[PDB]
Amino acid sequence: SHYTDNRYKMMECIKDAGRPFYPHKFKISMSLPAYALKYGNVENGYIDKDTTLSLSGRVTSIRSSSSKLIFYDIFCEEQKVQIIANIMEHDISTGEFSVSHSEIRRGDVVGFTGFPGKSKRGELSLFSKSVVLLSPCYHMLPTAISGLDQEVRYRQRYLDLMLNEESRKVFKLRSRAIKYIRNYFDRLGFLEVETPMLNMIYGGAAARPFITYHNELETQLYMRIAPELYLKQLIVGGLDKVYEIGKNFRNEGIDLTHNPEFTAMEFYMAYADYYDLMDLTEELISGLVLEIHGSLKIPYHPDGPEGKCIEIDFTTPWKRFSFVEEIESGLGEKLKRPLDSQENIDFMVEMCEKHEIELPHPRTAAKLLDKLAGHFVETKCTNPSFIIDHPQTMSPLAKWHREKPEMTERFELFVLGKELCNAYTELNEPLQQRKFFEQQADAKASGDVEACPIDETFCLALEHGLPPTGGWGLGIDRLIMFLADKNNIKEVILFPAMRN
Amino acid sequence: GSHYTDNRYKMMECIKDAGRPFYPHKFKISMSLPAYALKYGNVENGYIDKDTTLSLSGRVTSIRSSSSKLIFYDIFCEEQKVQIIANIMEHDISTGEFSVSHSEIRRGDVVGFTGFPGKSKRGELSLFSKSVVLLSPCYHMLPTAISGLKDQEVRYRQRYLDLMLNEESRKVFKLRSRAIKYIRNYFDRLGFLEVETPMLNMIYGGAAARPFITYHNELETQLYMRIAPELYLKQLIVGGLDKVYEIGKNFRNEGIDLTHNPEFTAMEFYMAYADYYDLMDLTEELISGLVLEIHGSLKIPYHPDGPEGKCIEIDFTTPWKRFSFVEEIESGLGEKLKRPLDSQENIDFMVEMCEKHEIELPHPRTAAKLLDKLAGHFVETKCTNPSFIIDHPQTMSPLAKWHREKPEMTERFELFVLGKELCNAYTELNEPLQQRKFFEQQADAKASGDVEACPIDETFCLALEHGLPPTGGWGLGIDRLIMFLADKNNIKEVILFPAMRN
Ligand SMILES: C[C@H]1CCC[C@H](C[C@H]2Cc3cc(O)cc(O)c3C(=O)O2)O1
Ligand SMILES: C[C@H]1CCC[C@H](C[C@H]2Cc3cc(O)cc(O)c3C(=O)O2)O1
Ligand SMILES: N[C@@H](CCCC[NH3+])C(=O)O
Ligand SMILES: N[C@@H](CCCC[NH3+])C(=O)O
Repeated sequence: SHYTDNRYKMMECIKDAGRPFYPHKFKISMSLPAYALKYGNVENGYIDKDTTLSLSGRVTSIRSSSSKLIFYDIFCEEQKVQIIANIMEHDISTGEFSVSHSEIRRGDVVGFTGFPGKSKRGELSLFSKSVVLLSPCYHMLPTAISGLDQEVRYRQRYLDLMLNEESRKVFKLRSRAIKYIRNYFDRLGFLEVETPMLNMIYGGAAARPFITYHNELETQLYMRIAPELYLKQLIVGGLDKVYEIGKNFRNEGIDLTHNPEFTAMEFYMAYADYYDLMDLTEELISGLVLEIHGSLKIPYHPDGPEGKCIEIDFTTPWKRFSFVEEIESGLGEKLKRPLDSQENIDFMVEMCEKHEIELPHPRTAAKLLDKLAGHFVETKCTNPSFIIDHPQTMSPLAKWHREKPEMTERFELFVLGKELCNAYTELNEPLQQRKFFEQQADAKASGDVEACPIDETFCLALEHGLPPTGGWGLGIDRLIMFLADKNNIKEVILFPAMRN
Repeated sequence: GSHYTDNRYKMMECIKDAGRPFYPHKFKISMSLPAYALKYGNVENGYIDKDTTLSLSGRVTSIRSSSSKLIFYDIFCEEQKVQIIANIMEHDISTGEFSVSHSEIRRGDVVGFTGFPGKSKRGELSLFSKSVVLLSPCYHMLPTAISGLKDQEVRYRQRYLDLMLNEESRKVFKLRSRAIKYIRNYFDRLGFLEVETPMLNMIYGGAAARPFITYHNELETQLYMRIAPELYLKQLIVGGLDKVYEIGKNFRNEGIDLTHNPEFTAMEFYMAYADYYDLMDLTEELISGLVLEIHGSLKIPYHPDGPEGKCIEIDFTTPWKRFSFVEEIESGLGEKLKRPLDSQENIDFMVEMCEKHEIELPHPRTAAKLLDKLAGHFVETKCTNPSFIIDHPQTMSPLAKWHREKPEMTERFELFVLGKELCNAYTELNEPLQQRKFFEQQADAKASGDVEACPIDETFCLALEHGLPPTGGWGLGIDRLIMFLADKNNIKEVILFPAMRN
């Protein structure tokens, strides 16, 4: 607009007039919090002309009460400080009073020097002697996010962070929560590792990958969909307890709970099974909730702050729902065995139509089972609840159930119908594992884009002996959503993927 | 030529069909092997507590026998070895015949044992076992050490073998964890906030590197993997977060060698109201303190040619030498560069200089790439101890603020150690007019064939138009820092799964 062109013209006039133009360094006397923590309990009207302090922040308010007085609010590091600029106090060596202040606009980052104290009304203030424009804002900013549509908050995240305290709070909470989680596992003697995000062969999750290419090696590559296959090789290597926190990359759908890159944690624990992992998940998550909120019952608004509120209860232990048993309890009928037979496939198709459940493609036993548990089970998980004992056909890297035929020692954690955790007793028998890979390879051949190719390097690693192991993954972003009561993953990711 | 793996598959089939233990789901250990040694490592020779039954587990590193009645194992777990003494008179027959139980065990198997704690008469910390369980067999005949491998490339391609046999490799990755924690703590204590910015970018930028290209099908849009987080991190300072850092992977689609892996771990931080003078001071305090933490002093060994070859000492005592970019080139040439540095007269001059001193000519022959080539020849070669090369020309520093005293230069530094780049930092450019102009010049170089030059990023220019406060920013190559702390001359030693050819 004209505001931007005029600002560029102003800065040109300032550069040519020998006046301060983007100064390289401004030495602040102290932070704005610190200034408030030192002078916040002074008597009203107190000043100290024996002390000169330099302060800086972004201008949020300019009010010229008269020709001799200008009131500024600056803001920085979560603290507001008022500046009172009296013409009688102005340092004429920096320019005439009207000139110096004529160059300051709301939104500018600026520095003031002056004397500390509080005003007569009692508001913490600096009684400024000069003003330095450090970095002008070339755009007319709104007062609050109300003056922006609200997808600007996602596409220009600096504007959300500059005007909206609620958003700064979410990302501070995100860091506090990841700190808590690392500590939890560091205390247990885990070793944090990093495994490749560029893979020759992708695997470890049910997802379509991103495809790329390395020009000097002349080979196609994939971004990792999960670190699982590498992490387990470190247990073969004897590291005993490892974890990784980083990005996965999945090339599929974007919605309220899906962003193409998302932060995941995986850990592998030699000699655990999935029963140890349940106890561990409850201890980790209830403790973090308690740490963050001060109690285990926390509000959650699925439709935003003026919509209905749900109170999620994280009190332990959590409800277990057996995968197949609860589907058959919803159906009033038993699935057909073997679970992956054509008869069962047909029966599940028929039940999905009967219960108005969108059919998947292909109509693999695994995808159909997913649809039925999406309908009959994932809908009962308002409080954190474990969905346990997933069928083998949908769990190619999960070890078989020691007692239930066709099942595995797997669990998923759901909160308010949304997946948070996925874990199992790790499959460590190479023969079965190869066969489950081949069934995956054939499903990919039959239209399952989310099916992974065989990874011979992983089979060879299992042939060197994976000790009995429990492994586990957590979608960190979705965890932040519950901890910060957002219902859109875009709220808990700084620069989410936006359509252009 | 190796029936060992076939027979082991056959052995395990027999076991499965005979109803014998076959890959038990859960083996509950009484304690870890390190806890065991802590509890019992000081008992007398010949001590045995037959009132205490314990379950231990580890990988078998050794099987020896004196009779058909007495078998000696060594098991290893969590950095500790414990001897298992299996006497037939103690053998629990409900688990099977003694000879049958132990003929299923091979060196390399993950196995559990149950028995009585104590020490052999010769004084070895031992469990006197009553049973053995095969938890996870090893189908391959293992070497005793990484010396028994066919090639040492096996250590990178099958890193589980390296970790299994070689304490030295295990120590490297513990040192890597320890150093990263130290670094996080240093910045957490300064009030920094850790952030995560996108590794999928619609527009790559923030470094001189060639990107990987990809595609998101639902968005139907081409994407780049990030070469650096710098342009998103600076937006967060515009945002007012004041002090941010990010520790994560960068992806660069270029050459692989001793100091370059296509993905590597970098740290970037941005500090409102710092300049590069502040950043040099912080670099010195952070890096020297970390070095002291690991090594107990500031003078540490390095073997650029291996552990039996020559050993040099790297001196981290502060303050570190400063080399001025253009001056040090000119002292090594014996004459001055032409001004402006980016003029055709100076491009031509610099071509004459690379040919005279037999410096491999860059392509394309941009002023920046020519100047980089001279610096790498005349300046980086002097950086044995940690040293700052400072005040880089603007033509090679599109995101660095102009130098407050030296025309054509910027307020930038790179940290070199043993001639390898460890850090890159500058007073950040926050003036949108010039930033746009240097962006257009980068697109001009990218057009002449400079695969390192980045295209203009309009989202970032618009961010700077909202006011980036004076700021200092900084990047650290963490893999290369570990190379120096751990004394490795190959980046493959400090990355668990490095990129390997076919
Ligand atoms: C690592 C796993 C553990 C299971 C919960 C969670 C699932 C995961 C699925 C997923 C897929 C995808 O394409 C994009 C996403 O943001 C997510 C996510 O947040 O969560 O993460
Ligand atoms: C973030 C930066 C700051 C300067 C040091 C270091 C440079 C970086 C260059 C680089 C390029 C590349 O293609 C592969 C690599 O492993 C590296 C590396 O380790 O170091 O990291
Ligand atoms: N790879 C799994 C997480 C770990 C499952 C247990 N090994 C996922 O992406 O969902
Ligand atoms: N982006 C730089 C590091 C930060 C430079 C200061 N902004 C690099 O990758 O080398």
